[PDB]
Amino acid sequence: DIVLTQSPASLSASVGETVTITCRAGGNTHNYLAWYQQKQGKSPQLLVYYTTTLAAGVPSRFSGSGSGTQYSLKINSLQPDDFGSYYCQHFWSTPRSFGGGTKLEI
Amino acid sequence: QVQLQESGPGLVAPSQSLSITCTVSGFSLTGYGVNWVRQLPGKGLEWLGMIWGDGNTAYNSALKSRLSISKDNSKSQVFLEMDSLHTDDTARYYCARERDYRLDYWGQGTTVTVSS
Repeated sequence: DIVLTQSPASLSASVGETVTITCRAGGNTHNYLAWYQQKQGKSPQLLVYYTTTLAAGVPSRFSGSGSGTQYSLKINSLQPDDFGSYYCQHFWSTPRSFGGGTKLEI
Repeated sequence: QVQLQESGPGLVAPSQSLSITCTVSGFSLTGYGVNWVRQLPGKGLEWLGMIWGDGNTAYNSALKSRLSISKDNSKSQVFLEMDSLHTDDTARYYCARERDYRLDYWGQGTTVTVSS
Protein backbone atom coordinates (compact mmCIF):
# COMPACT_ATOMS: atom_id res chain seq x y z
CA ASP A 1 0.00 0.00 0.00
CA ILE A 2 1.65 3.23 -1.19
CA VAL A 3 0.86 6.34 0.82
CA LEU A 4 0.99 9.67 -0.95
CA THR A 5 1.87 12.82 0.85
CA GLN A 6 1.19 16.29 -0.47
CA SER A 7 2.95 19.51 0.27
CA PRO A 8 2.31 22.14 1.16
CA ALA A 9 -1.06 21.38 2.84
CA SER A 10 -2.16 24.99 2.30
CA LEU A 11 -0.90 27.85 0.19
CA SER A 12 -2.06 31.39 -0.15
CA ALA A 13 -1.29 33.00 -3.51
CA SER A 14 -2.47 35.94 -5.64
CA VAL A 15 -3.87 35.93 -9.14
CA GLY A 16 -1.04 35.84 -11.72
CA GLU A 17 1.42 34.15 -9.38
CA THR A 18 3.09 30.79 -10.36
CA VAL A 19 2.96 27.84 -7.90
CA THR A 20 4.19 24.31 -7.51
CA ILE A 21 2.59 21.53 -5.44
CA THR A 22 4.21 18.27 -4.58
CA CYS A 23 3.02 14.74 -4.28
CA ARG A 24 5.44 12.16 -2.71
CA ALA A 25 4.87 8.42 -2.84
CA GLY A 26 6.00 6.04 -0.14
CA GLY A 27 6.93 3.68 -2.93
CA ASN A 28 7.54 3.67 -6.67
CA THR A 29 4.37 4.53 -8.61
CA HIS A 30 6.03 4.21 -12.01
CA ASN A 31 4.46 7.41 -13.42
CA TYR A 32 0.88 6.12 -12.94
CA LEU A 33 -0.08 9.39 -11.23
CA ALA A 34 -3.03 11.68 -11.68
CA TRP A 35 -4.06 15.11 -10.40
CA TYR A 36 -7.53 16.43 -9.64
CA GLN A 37 -8.87 19.77 -8.71
CA GLN A 38 -11.93 20.07 -6.41
CA LYS A 39 -13.90 23.28 -5.81
CA GLN A 40 -16.25 23.63 -2.74
CA GLY A 41 -19.47 21.66 -2.98
CA LYS A 42 -18.37 20.05 -6.27
CA SER A 43 -16.79 16.73 -7.15
CA PRO A 44 -13.11 16.39 -8.04
CA GLN A 45 -12.20 17.07 -11.74
CA LEU A 46 -9.36 15.31 -13.57
CA LEU A 47 -6.50 17.65 -14.68
CA VAL A 48 -3.50 15.48 -15.50
CA TYR A 49 -2.98 11.72 -15.90
CA TYR A 50 0.07 9.54 -16.48
CA THR A 51 2.13 12.28 -14.84
CA THR A 52 2.22 14.78 -17.69
CA THR A 53 -0.89 14.44 -19.93
CA LEU A 54 -3.48 17.19 -19.57
CA ALA A 55 -7.14 16.12 -19.66
CA ALA A 56 -9.55 17.67 -22.22
CA GLY A 57 -10.12 21.35 -21.90
CA VAL A 58 -7.60 21.75 -19.13
CA PRO A 59 -5.84 25.06 -19.62
CA SER A 60 -2.22 25.05 -20.71
CA ARG A 61 -1.22 27.01 -17.49
CA PHE A 62 -1.17 23.58 -15.73
CA SER A 63 1.76 21.17 -16.01
CA GLY A 64 2.76 17.99 -14.20
CA SER A 65 6.17 16.30 -13.98
CA GLY A 66 7.86 13.60 -11.96
CA SER A 67 8.83 10.00 -11.76
CA GLY A 68 9.64 7.45 -9.08
CA THR A 69 8.34 8.74 -5.75
CA GLN A 70 8.31 12.48 -6.47
CA TYR A 71 5.72 14.36 -8.66
CA SER A 72 4.74 17.98 -9.10
CA LEU A 73 1.98 20.15 -10.41
CA LYS A 74 2.90 23.64 -11.55
CA ILE A 75 0.29 26.28 -12.15
CA ASN A 76 1.50 29.24 -14.18
CA SER A 77 0.02 32.68 -13.38
CA LEU A 78 -2.94 31.72 -11.33
CA GLN A 79 -6.44 32.58 -12.41
CA PRO A 80 -9.27 33.22 -9.94
CA ASP A 81 -10.82 29.96 -11.22
CA ASP A 82 -7.77 27.99 -9.93
CA PHE A 83 -8.44 28.39 -6.23
CA GLY A 84 -9.55 25.16 -4.63
CA SER A 85 -8.16 21.83 -3.48
CA TYR A 86 -5.63 19.71 -5.36
CA TYR A 87 -5.18 15.96 -5.02
CA CYS A 88 -2.75 13.42 -6.44
CA GLN A 89 -3.78 9.78 -6.91
CA HIS A 90 -1.68 6.78 -8.04
CA PHE A 91 -2.76 3.83 -10.20
CA TRP A 92 0.03 1.41 -9.46
CA SER A 93 -1.57 -1.98 -8.86
CA THR A 94 -4.22 -1.93 -6.04
CA PRO A 95 -5.32 -0.60 -3.72
CA ARG A 96 -5.10 2.98 -5.14
CA SER A 97 -4.79 5.97 -2.77
CA PHE A 98 -4.95 9.73 -2.89
CA GLY A 99 -2.53 12.22 -1.25
CA GLY A 100 -3.91 14.46 1.57
CA GLY A 101 -4.66 17.42 -0.65
CA THR A 102 -3.32 20.90 -1.03
CA LYS A 103 -5.67 23.87 -0.43
CA LEU A 104 -4.94 26.83 -2.73
CA GLU A 105 -6.41 30.07 -1.35
CA ILE A 106 -6.66 33.59 -2.63
CA GLN B 1 -23.45 11.98 -22.40
CA VAL B 2 -21.82 10.15 -19.35
CA GLN B 3 -23.71 10.59 -16.07
CA LEU B 4 -23.17 9.13 -12.58
CA GLN B 5 -25.76 9.77 -9.83
CA GLU B 6 -25.42 8.36 -6.26
CA SER B 7 -28.45 7.90 -3.96
CA GLY B 8 -27.88 7.01 -0.27
CA PRO B 9 -29.76 6.75 3.05
CA GLY B 10 -29.09 10.20 4.47
CA LEU B 11 -28.81 9.70 8.23
CA VAL B 12 -28.27 6.21 9.60
CA ALA B 13 -27.56 5.03 13.05
CA PRO B 14 -24.23 3.53 14.08
CA SER B 15 -23.88 -0.28 13.78
CA GLN B 16 -26.38 -0.38 10.94
CA SER B 17 -25.55 -1.25 7.37
CA LEU B 18 -25.44 1.24 4.50
CA SER B 19 -26.11 0.68 0.83
CA ILE B 20 -25.37 3.41 -1.76
CA THR B 21 -26.49 3.17 -5.41
CA CYS B 22 -24.45 4.73 -8.28
CA THR B 23 -26.74 4.82 -11.37
CA VAL B 24 -24.77 5.34 -14.58
CA SER B 25 -25.99 6.73 -17.92
CA GLY B 26 -24.38 6.98 -21.27
CA PHE B 27 -21.87 4.09 -21.11
CA SER B 28 -21.72 0.46 -20.47
CA LEU B 29 -20.61 -1.10 -17.15
CA THR B 30 -18.98 -3.96 -18.96
CA GLY B 31 -16.66 -1.54 -20.59
CA TYR B 32 -15.42 0.63 -17.70
CA GLY B 33 -14.49 0.41 -14.06
CA VAL B 34 -16.38 2.15 -11.26
CA ASN B 35 -14.38 3.33 -8.20
CA TRP B 36 -15.94 4.35 -4.85
CA VAL B 37 -14.33 7.37 -3.08
CA ARG B 38 -15.41 9.12 0.14
CA GLN B 39 -14.62 12.59 1.56
CA LEU B 40 -14.73 12.98 5.37
CA PRO B 41 -15.81 16.38 6.57
CA GLY B 42 -13.11 18.88 6.15
CA LYS B 43 -10.63 16.14 4.96
CA GLY B 44 -9.35 14.63 1.71
CA LEU B 45 -10.41 11.88 -0.64
CA GLU B 46 -10.23 8.29 0.50
CA TRP B 47 -10.20 5.44 -2.06
CA LEU B 48 -12.65 2.69 -1.00
CA GLY B 49 -12.61 0.18 -3.80
CA MET B 50 -13.65 -0.47 -7.36
CA ILE B 51 -15.34 -3.02 -9.56
CA TRP B 52 -13.77 -3.71 -13.02
CA GLY B 53 -15.94 -4.15 -16.15
CA ASP B 54 -15.43 -7.91 -15.75
CA GLY B 55 -16.86 -7.96 -12.25
CA ASN B 56 -13.56 -8.28 -10.41
CA THR B 57 -13.29 -6.10 -7.33
CA ALA B 58 -10.62 -4.52 -5.22
CA TYR B 59 -10.78 -2.73 -1.86
CA ASN B 60 -9.04 -0.42 0.52
CA SER B 61 -6.92 -2.66 2.77
CA ALA B 62 -8.06 -1.01 6.03
CA LEU B 63 -11.84 -1.28 5.28
CA LYS B 64 -11.99 -4.46 3.19
CA SER B 65 -13.67 -6.60 5.83
CA ARG B 66 -16.55 -4.05 6.13
CA LEU B 67 -17.09 -3.38 2.37
CA SER B 68 -18.82 -5.03 -0.65
CA ILE B 69 -19.15 -3.69 -4.08
CA SER B 70 -21.30 -5.23 -6.75
CA LYS B 71 -23.24 -4.14 -9.77
CA ASP B 72 -26.15 -4.94 -12.09
CA ASN B 73 -25.13 -4.51 -15.63
CA SER B 74 -28.71 -4.79 -16.77
CA LYS B 75 -29.92 -2.11 -14.36
CA SER B 76 -26.74 -0.06 -15.04
CA GLN B 77 -26.17 0.20 -11.25
CA VAL B 78 -23.16 -0.20 -9.05
CA PHE B 79 -23.64 -0.73 -5.34
CA LEU B 80 -21.56 -0.05 -2.33
CA GLU B 81 -22.37 -1.75 0.96
CA MET B 82 -20.73 -1.06 4.32
CA ASP B 83 -21.30 -2.86 7.54
CA SER B 84 -20.98 -1.89 11.11
CA LEU B 85 -21.10 1.86 10.66
CA HIS B 86 -19.09 4.08 12.97
CA THR B 87 -19.81 7.79 13.41
CA ASP B 88 -16.53 8.41 11.62
CA ASP B 89 -18.07 6.86 8.48
CA THR B 90 -19.90 10.25 8.08
CA ALA B 91 -18.74 11.54 4.66
CA ARG B 92 -19.61 12.35 1.08
CA TYR B 93 -19.61 9.21 -1.03
CA TYR B 94 -18.74 9.27 -4.69
CA CYS B 95 -18.76 6.91 -7.65
CA ALA B 96 -16.35 7.68 -10.52
CA ARG B 97 -15.79 6.14 -13.90
CA GLU B 98 -12.33 4.70 -14.63
CA ARG B 99 -10.74 4.40 -18.02
CA ASP B 100 -7.02 4.15 -18.91
CA TYR B 101 -5.58 5.09 -15.53
CA ARG B 102 -7.82 8.03 -14.72
CA LEU B 103 -11.18 8.82 -13.07
CA ASP B 104 -12.63 10.88 -15.83
CA TYR B 105 -16.28 11.37 -14.76
CA TRP B 106 -17.58 11.62 -11.18
CA GLY B 107 -21.05 11.72 -9.63
CA GLN B 108 -21.84 14.78 -7.42
CA GLY B 109 -21.77 12.52 -4.33
CA THR B 110 -24.21 11.61 -1.55
CA THR B 111 -23.77 12.66 2.05
CA VAL B 112 -24.14 10.02 4.73
CA THR B 113 -24.38 11.02 8.42
CA VAL B 114 -23.92 8.25 10.99
CA SER B 115 -25.91 9.31 14.10
CA SER B 116 -28.49 8.06 16.73
